[PDB]
Amino acid sequence: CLAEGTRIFDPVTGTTHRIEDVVDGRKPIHVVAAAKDGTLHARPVVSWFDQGTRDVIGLRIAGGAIVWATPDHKVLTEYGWRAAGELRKGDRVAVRDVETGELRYSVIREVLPTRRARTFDLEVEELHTLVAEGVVVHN
Repeated sequence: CLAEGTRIFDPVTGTTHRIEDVVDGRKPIHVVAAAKDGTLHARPVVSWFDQGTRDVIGLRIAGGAIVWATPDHKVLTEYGWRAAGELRKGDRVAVRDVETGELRYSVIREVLPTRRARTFDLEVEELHTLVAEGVVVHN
């Protein structure tokens, strides 16, 4: 699950939403989703899930971005999809270049201790993934 405060870029509108607003308001935004061959695409959100309060760890990436998610949440890394909790400083995760919109990989600079927060998940059509805080993760 993804933590409240998690920013999601909508490639169609160019707008960035906080995941809790998307869920509580059932907003049919589009996200940047990742396909199997390292290609990114725009995909609509068709379902919204409020996961309640849970512990979320933080992954601080090169550039400053920090994605907060439950330790079981899947993240795309240089070595494939792995649960956030298995990640450590030095590991590289998939990110979307703020400018080029291209897929690249960035180093995890620090792993932060857990903190309490409402958590969520979305259903992204077909590709079931999205870019959160610039990082590619499971929906």
